[PDB]
Amino acid sequence: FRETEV
Amino acid sequence: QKRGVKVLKQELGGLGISIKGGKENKMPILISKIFKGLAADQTQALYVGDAILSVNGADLRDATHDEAVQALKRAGKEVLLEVKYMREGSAYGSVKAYTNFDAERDALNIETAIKTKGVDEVTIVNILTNRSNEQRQDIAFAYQRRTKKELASALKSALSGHLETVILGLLKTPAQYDASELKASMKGLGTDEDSLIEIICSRTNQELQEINRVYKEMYKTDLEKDIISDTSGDFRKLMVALAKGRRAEDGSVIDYELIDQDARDLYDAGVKRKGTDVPKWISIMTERSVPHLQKVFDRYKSYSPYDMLESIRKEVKGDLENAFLNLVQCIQNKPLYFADRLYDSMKGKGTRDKVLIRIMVSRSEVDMLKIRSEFKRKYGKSLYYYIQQDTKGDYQKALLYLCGGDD
Ligand SMILES: [Ca+2]
Ligand SMILES: [Ca+2]
Ligand SMILES: [Ca+2]
Ligand SMILES: [Ca+2]
Ligand SMILES: [Ca+2]
Repeated sequence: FRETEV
Repeated sequence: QKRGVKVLKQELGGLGISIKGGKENKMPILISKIFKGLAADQTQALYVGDAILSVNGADLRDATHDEAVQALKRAGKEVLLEVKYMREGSAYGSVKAYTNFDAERDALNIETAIKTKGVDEVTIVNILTNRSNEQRQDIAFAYQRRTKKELASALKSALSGHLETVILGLLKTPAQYDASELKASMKGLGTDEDSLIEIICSRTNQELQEINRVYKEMYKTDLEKDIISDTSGDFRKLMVALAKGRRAEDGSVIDYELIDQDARDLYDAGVKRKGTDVPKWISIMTERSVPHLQKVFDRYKSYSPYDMLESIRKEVKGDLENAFLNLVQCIQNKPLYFADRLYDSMKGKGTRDKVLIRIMVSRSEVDMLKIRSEFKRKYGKSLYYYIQQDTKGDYQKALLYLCGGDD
């Protein structure tokens, strides 16, 4: 579930 | 295959993606989302499920999540990404993913086709049978986002006949479809043994493991318990054993010694004695790996004057015989097994539509291309050709699309 926007 | 994509960062959204993973979670750096209308979406060379291996030279194969974030965030406007699709699939399915996929657009076009005077089945079929199964899941989500109604129920009201069966089948996930086909085979005053045997004998460990989990979510009961309720005798023992999906995994070493002993034990328990040691047959044929049992069946012919299939016809009868005959065919040549079942469903008067539909839906993304090779080689003409003669209308067209083409 670990979700980072780049 | 590793490939390279050049993204030009925009000040809004940067790359325009989300990522998951990292060596902290035993996962690579995978593209989680691709934001509509942003930098990565405009390249149209990136897909969800892609693993980012490098960014402007900086390796990311053993990078933590934060390490990958800092690397992607600190890169300049001109970004070169080394990307490889790490999502598993099958190269021998007939239905491939559509290359111009817009779930919202397909959802709207289907809604208009449902509400078009007389129902436009042609566009419903031409969309749904030309999308992958997970693309159909996205269309279903977008349909419920737009109309606030379930796509499956909306199509169930617009369609009828064998076309409704095909379309509603395509919408379910593979586990959901197998789970509901198994339930439909045991529900009612009887058991559709042929349908239960076809699914249980042909699915792999991984497929059965998901079926068992999904079957309990959908029906609040264990598949094994429903099997025990609808079957009896050795047939129950064989079905329960296979449905467990805990067959040994194909290892790297060939156990020649066990290959010979299994072949002897199959012979000793069957045509050498009077009667049959059915437990010995169930144990060997459900627990050994498939590559092992293929060699056992060739070694069996060294001891027996009849092959494994012929021996089954001499030893057992009824549903137990049918189960073993199906199981051995799936062990020996699974695509040929489905080619033969497809032939039987159409060769004679009328059509065994429930069988024809189930195979065309469930194997369309697994091994339909291998089924078609076996079919063409054995029967001389293509599966496509036999579907043409046996079905008509939009129903035929949908099956032809799931077939994928001629030969
Ligand atoms: Ca119509
Ligand atoms: Ca209907
Ligand atoms: Ca029943
Ligand atoms: Ca015997
Ligand atoms: Ca026919």
